[PDB]
Amino acid sequence: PPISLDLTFNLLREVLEIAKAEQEAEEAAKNRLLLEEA
Amino acid sequence: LQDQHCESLSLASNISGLQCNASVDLIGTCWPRSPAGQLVVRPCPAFFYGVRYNTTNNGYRECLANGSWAARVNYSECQEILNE
Repeated sequence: PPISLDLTFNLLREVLEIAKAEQEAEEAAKNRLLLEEA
Repeated sequence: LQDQHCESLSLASNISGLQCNASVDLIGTCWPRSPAGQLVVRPCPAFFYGVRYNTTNNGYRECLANGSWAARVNYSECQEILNE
C-alpha cells in the first residue's frame, strides 16, 4: 500500500536542517555563495 | 601581481592561438593558461578566508574553445565540512 513519512514530516525535517544551517548563513554563505557561483 | 603569478603558474606554454588568459575570475584563485577547449580542473586550496572548507572534490574552470573563459567553475566542490 501507499505509505509515506518524510513527505509529511518535511515540515520539521526541513526546519531541522534549515535552522541548524543558520550557522552557515551569517558568514559561511558568503563563501559558499561565491564558491557555488564560481 | 596576481596576473604574473597566474600566468607564470604554468610557464612554457607556447600555444599557437586558441587559449584562455591566466588570471582571476571570481574568488582569489590563480588559474593557469591552457589551450582553448580544455576542462581546466582544479579545486580551492586548504582553508578559505576563515574556514577549512571541503577540498576532496575537483572543480573545473573550463577553457573556452576559442580564446576566452567559460561561465562555470564548479567551485561548489569546496563546501562546508561540519557535522550539522
